[PDB]
Amino acid sequence: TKEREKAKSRGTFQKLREKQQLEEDLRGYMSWITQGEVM
Amino acid sequence: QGPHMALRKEAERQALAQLEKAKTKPVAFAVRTNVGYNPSPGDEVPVEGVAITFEPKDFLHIKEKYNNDWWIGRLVKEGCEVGFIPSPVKLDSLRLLQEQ
Amino acid sequence: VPPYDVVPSMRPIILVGPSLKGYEVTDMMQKALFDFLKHLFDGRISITRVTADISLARSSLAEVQSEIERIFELARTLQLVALDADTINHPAQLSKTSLAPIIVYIKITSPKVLQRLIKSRGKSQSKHLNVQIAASEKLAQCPPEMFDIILDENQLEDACEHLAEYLEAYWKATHPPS
Repeated sequence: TKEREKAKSRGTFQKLREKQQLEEDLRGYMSWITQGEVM
Repeated sequence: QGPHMALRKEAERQALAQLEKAKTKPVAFAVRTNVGYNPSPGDEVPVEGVAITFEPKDFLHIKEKYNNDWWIGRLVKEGCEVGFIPSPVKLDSLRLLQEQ
Repeated sequence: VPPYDVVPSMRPIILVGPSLKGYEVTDMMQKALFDFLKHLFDGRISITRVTADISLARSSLAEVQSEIERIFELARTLQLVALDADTINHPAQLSKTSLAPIIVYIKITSPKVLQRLIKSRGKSQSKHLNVQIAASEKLAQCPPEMFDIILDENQLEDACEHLAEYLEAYWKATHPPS
């Protein structure tokens, strides 16, 4: 019942899943950079 | 009659002739259209129902010139086949006739 | 208003974005795509550098015209044609030519991601951050219909597959069964 009182931060997971989407692209595009250099 | 339907049914045979023969020919050139076209009966297509249809900004591959009014080619699109394309003078003539 | 404009028998592929050409992020990301196509379409493709400023249809009029004629000739036998065109950063740049390109937008959805990518190249590239960020924002404001293909996939292999699927379908559209 203590933890039901912190479930109201639903707008903060909306910021979180954007950031892990930003970490998803940034590693991926950098491999896009990486496998163009050694070719 | 079948006085007349000797020539104007031998013309249709001679047109379908060239059309099958252009199927194997190379592309002479391509055009991007600035106008649309869909054949009406009064357009007098060398083989009825064998005119191609297109919208503005479509691409056409032209194989050969059938006569002054019609080219032979295809819409650049999967499934689309060879047919008759109205020449610029034929397009102009259809508009002018329509106005008259 | 003539009803028909003569264009190449195969529309030349041109890459724009994710920012300005002549900087590392864009040049290297596009380079990986050119190298993929070279093998993916081997035997059916030519990929050629265009240094002359073909948006002018600087480079003289004759130099531009001869590059334009060369691109038409490359497409005459219905092989895929891909241009590495240094000066072309925006689709509106070729709109007044009769090249009729297939315009491929290599799109980075997040400006923050593009900024981080530029910074990853070192301060020599990060010096030019703003001009690259401004250019990417301009592409992002274009209506999507200005582009023939939009590659917004974050993995090279997914972007390549999307572009290859599009060009394979274009191959079919230009090569009807006998």
